[PDB]
Amino acid sequence: LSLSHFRITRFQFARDRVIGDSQVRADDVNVAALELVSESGEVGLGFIQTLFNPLPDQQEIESVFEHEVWPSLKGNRAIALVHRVNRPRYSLPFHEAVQVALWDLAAKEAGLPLHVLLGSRRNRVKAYASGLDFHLDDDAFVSLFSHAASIGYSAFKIKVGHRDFDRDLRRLELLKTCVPAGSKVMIDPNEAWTSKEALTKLVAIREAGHDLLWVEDPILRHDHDGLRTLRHAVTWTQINSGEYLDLQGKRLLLEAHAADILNVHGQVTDVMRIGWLAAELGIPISIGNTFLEAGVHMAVALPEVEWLEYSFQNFDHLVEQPIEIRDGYAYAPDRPGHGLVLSEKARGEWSRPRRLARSELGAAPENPRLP
Amino acid sequence: LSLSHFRITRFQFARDRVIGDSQVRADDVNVAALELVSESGEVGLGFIQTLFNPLPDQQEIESVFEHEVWPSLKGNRAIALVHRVNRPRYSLPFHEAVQVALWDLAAKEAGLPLHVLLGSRRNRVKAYASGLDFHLDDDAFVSLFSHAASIGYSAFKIKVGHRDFDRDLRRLELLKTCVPAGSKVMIDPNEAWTSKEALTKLVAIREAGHDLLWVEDPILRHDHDGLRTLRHAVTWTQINSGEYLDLQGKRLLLEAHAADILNVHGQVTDVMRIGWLAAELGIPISIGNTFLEAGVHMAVALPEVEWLEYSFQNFDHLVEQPIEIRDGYAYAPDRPGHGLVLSEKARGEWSRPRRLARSELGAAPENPRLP
Amino acid sequence: LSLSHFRITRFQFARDRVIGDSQVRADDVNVAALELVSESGEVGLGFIQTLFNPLPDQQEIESVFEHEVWPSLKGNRAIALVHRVNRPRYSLPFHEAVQVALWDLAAKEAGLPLHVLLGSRRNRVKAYASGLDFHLDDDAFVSLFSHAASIGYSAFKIKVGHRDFDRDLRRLELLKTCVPAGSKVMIDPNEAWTSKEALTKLVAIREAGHDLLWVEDPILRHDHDGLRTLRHAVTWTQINSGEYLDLQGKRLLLEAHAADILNVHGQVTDVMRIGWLAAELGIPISIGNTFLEAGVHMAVALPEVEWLEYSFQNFDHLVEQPIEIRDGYAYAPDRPGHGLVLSEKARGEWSRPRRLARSELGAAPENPRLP
Amino acid sequence: LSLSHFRITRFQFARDRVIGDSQVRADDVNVAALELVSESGEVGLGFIQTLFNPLPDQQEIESVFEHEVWPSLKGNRAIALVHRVNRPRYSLPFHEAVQVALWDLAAKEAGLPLHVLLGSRRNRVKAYASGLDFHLDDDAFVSLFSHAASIGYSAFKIKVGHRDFDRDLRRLELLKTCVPAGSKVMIDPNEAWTSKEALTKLVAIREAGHDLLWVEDPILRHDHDGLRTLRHAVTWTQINSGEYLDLQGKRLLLEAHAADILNVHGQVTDVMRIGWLAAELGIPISIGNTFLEAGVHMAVALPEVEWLEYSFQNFDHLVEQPIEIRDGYAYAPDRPGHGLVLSEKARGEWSRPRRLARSELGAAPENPRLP
Repeated sequence: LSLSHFRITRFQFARDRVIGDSQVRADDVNVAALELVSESGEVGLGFIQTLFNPLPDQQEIESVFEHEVWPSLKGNRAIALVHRVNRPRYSLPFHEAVQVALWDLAAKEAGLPLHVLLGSRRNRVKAYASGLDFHLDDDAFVSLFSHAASIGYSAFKIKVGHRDFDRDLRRLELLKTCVPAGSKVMIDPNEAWTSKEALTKLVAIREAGHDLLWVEDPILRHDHDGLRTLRHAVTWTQINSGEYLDLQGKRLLLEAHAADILNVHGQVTDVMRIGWLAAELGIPISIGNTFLEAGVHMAVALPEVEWLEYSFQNFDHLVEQPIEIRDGYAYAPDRPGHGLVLSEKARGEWSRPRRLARSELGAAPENPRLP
Repeated sequence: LSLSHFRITRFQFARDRVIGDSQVRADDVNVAALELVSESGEVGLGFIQTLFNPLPDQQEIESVFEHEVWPSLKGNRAIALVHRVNRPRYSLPFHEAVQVALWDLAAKEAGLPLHVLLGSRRNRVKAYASGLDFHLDDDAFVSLFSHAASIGYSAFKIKVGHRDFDRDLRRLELLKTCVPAGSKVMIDPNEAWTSKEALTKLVAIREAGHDLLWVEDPILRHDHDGLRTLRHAVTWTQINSGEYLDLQGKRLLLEAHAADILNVHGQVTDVMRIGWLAAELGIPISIGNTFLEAGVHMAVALPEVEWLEYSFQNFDHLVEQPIEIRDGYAYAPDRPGHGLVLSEKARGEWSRPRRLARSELGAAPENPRLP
Repeated sequence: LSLSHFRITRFQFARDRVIGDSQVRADDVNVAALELVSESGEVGLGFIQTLFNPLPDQQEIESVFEHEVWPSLKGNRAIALVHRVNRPRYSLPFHEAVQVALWDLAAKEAGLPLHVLLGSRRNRVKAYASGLDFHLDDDAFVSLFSHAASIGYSAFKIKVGHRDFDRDLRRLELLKTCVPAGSKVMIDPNEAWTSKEALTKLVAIREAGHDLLWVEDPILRHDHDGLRTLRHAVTWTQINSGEYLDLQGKRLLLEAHAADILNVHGQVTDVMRIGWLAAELGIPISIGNTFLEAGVHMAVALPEVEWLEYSFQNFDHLVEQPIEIRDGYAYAPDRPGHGLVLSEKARGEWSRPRRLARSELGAAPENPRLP
Repeated sequence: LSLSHFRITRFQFARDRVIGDSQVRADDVNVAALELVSESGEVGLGFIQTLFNPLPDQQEIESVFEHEVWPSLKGNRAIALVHRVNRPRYSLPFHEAVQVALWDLAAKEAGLPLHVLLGSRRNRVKAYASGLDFHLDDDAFVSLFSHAASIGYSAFKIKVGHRDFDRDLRRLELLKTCVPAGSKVMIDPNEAWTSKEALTKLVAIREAGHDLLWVEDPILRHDHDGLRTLRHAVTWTQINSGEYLDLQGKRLLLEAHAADILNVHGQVTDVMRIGWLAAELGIPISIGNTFLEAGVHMAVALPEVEWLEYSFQNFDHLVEQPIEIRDGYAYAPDRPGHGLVLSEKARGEWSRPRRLARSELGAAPENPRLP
């Protein structure tokens, strides 16, 4: 049942809309599937995504993985490797993909859905609709958020942090015109604000009649004194923090008492470890965007998690069956592994081994998750 | 592959020697074997041990385990249960036994030795000879320690904390006459000292020419300021701390910066969680007594563990084959699970379903581990 | 006048209503009377209550008490034992019962009511009505709380912490419809909330027009940073804390500045010690449920205590004369001891030496304290 | 059994030697016996002592005690009064005398020796010989200390803090010539040093080959930072602290982590409260001078007390029988109360109802406790 081969499939495609935030803009997707094959024939899958730069050539990815990570994986059992404790003491972002593929494989080989292996007692979590909408025209924004309300979301996150605060207030007013009354709202400035500026903006927003569930990453993530000041003064909403931090960083953030809520992503093993610590500390956790909603399994398995981020990205064509989200709940499936299996049709039509210029990308894959 | 039945066998027998420390005295053993059976026929074994008071009857242990623990286990997969993160928020000491039986079962069902499943890259740890010797007479003290040195032990731990400090010193003098020069020495006052008394005695022990590898639990476990003062000023040896503490308590001990080394026992899931944490923090860990050296599996899997306690107890008769210790190294076996299996012979001879008075226990099981 | 014998009488009976909170549900009572007899013939009484599991057999209780606690009591005077200072350095919960029985005996033998021996200058304390009502149907809830108002309570505590915050708001609205205007109100989430969630819920409750005297145990009791944050931000009500903590824990809670009010129960000796410390620190104390309102004596004797919890439990049949509560005041009686003497009729009709299944309990004792 | 009358007898007499320390000088004694009488005929005795200034006339002491203390005592039971917790929020030093008389009475009325009532499990404590010797000439210094060593003392305390540090050293040299090798030595600078001066002198004392058991009040009592610096750096002896502090002040001293040992005197109720606290914290306690060794009862009842001061004062004539000290052990007697009863002979000979000038005091009561 030990690991024998690995497989890298490179993708590089146009998005159906511009995504981004106060700091960043993207109209393409750069992602490679990492498949880890054991000698029982079972395959684990995870995703190597780059956010600002495209991936190098399929071949460059394969050579770096072979040299840097493959020696520590070959001939070992997935379920052993995921338990390893290493002392603190990569050329490409492999850390997340490896953990997702290793646990997918470990679950399949134990003959279980990932969440059950993760100790879950439930199979679902609330999902909130997240627009990544900072660059969206006013028309595209209502269109996305009224689609989300159509199909049963009751919680909505928008991007703020405009140089002109009136643009943030306008986006919140626009949002109120397209969702049912008493929907839950989050804002994400993505570090656009300094601490007292965050706080006076939160006051103004409250005074304008907008009730927030949480504000996410409002300021420089290293500004612990400022985050504490927010935590202490903002008695009407939650300060959600931890973007851009690694495991060590999340842990340090916790020691500094700098978050009402800790946000995390899909590093399966890091997430279950930080999720143990947070449960002990009495800190809740939110799961942000994970590629193809793999993080559904940690979301349903940790007890301090009530929310999972969904962003309507045009990704589903890459897999046989995507994660079910129905009436604002995400469902961890009853299939083995994390339930995501790469689409063979997709690996044929969409594979791009060779790094392209952006103008060379062609039409976006269609996005049935949007109108 | 799910859990379907449990089995309790109570034991109660005399020791071959008086064991104890500055606080406590014992010449008998109260332990029950817990077997957790899965639908697959595989069994996980753990040990329910009481140290201060004897166990109730077999049927009492059973009924309590059935009423209060079994509902959360029944119908479930061992490998699923062990990953569960529960929120913080027993009538008998089932907590370590359940974790040991559950990981014994999970490893079996995965076809692995426990330590391999726990992520290990090696199969042995240094073992030190621990006498639990406070109430032992001088002749028996030298006998146990000469024996240990003759079979290849090179590190030795003695109990101290006598009202008359010359007793502590005579004992270290006594230890020196029976072990090779250059041997590692640890002392264990088991909280008999206050902080400055502890420090002055450590100074006197040094000046008398005894080099200590560590001093373990020198003072009241909750005296964090005293432990810090000891950490900062005792520059010639290590302050080993953490006894009597549960997982939340050990985490607080680390948060108080109150241990040079953290001692732990055999709660597999807890030890691997605090072991991940200690590793992030750079705190070494030692493993104390676990029933039949089950903890050898965590000891070899944790990078920051260098030592395991061995105490020459008369327990080996209870299982088919004990953990091997050869030349002061304890070996994690290449057998499925933790490698311990209950002896059906001993299950018949030594079962004691009814709680007995000390005087009814008859002869001590022979201890081939001592002369 | 020294202690000669002890007597254990086991009870196991159905309640008249379901009790509980956001964490726990109970429809039965598991309790044993502990009687400590001196050679003057005077008897001290206290209660061994288990909350989640039933008691073992009368005989199991007697054997454990004889082995574990009885050696430290036999041949000693109650008034000496209650003064003992032990250094930190049981199979059943005996700690509280022993302290209550020892002080009852010491008071009788000094020829005094317990509170006078405790140094009281008054004989009464305000009592608040506490529903333990989390599981109660809407009809049973108004019925209990309008009965409490009928007979002169002016302060009322309800259980909150529903997953759906609207259920907590509804319970507060229901409560307002059945008590006089300007009654005092407390809420008890029993750790259901995380810190910023507690605070936004407290804000919402205030904004809805509900004025609270205190919120009790709103979050994980170990979350000192969160409790401080509540203490600092919640300027309109008090944060009452200390449930699930022992003496050491209450003391540590105080050092952390983590309570506006410390809640305690009936460990007589621990309570007078923590009550000295709290008086020095300027922290007030509330007395929670004590079995049969024994804690009335510490409540009236400590100067920093203004409130005692009463929960309308069906317990009175067990004693000759229960503690008087008249027009929202609890009265410490002018009888010797704590004034509670076991009913001989009750010891005959209601004794249950042998642990029963829940279906075997028969009708609840009648509850004259409710309609 | 309630209090009905009080009695004051003033004494004023010369000392048989000059006593004192680096701050203060005395050759007389001002003390009044306070007797508290109950309706039962039993009497409690305590001593009103002034150290810096003489007492006013008998009738003045009486009138003040009557006006300002007696209203809170009259009509009450001693055993009730001693348990009172008062809220923090005298014209003469009545506080220790009242507590000593009250516990003397409570123990009598309960038919117990004080120490038994205070929870003791043993009846003796080590006593050390304390010279109060700063102003004593060399010949008298050796005389007092040889005498002490000849009757079985093995620990010795001397005053230091001379402007000329060679005086301190000569005195330790002098002490060494008259006591057996291996004797315990303590020094008492009584605040004459600053922190770093204290530390450098302790280094020099060590290097000169004098091993100290403790240094008591080396520096200004409010210099917490200096006391901490001394705690952390003086690894070869103990910093004994707490003189001149009241109960709130001693609690703050412990909260500042500013004492290796806490010295206390004879305020029974306060000493048992800080003794419970010190025990929770792991801080040892020593008992200093109490009038006629009354504090022997607390010294034997507290687990963390190992030493009591004895200072060879000419006081024994005032009571029928003094506390026994035999071979450096002070014994708590098996008599009711604290065991001290005022001598009716001395009450006649030595009564001095009118405050006298030093020159009118006549001959010193003979001191059989010195040669």
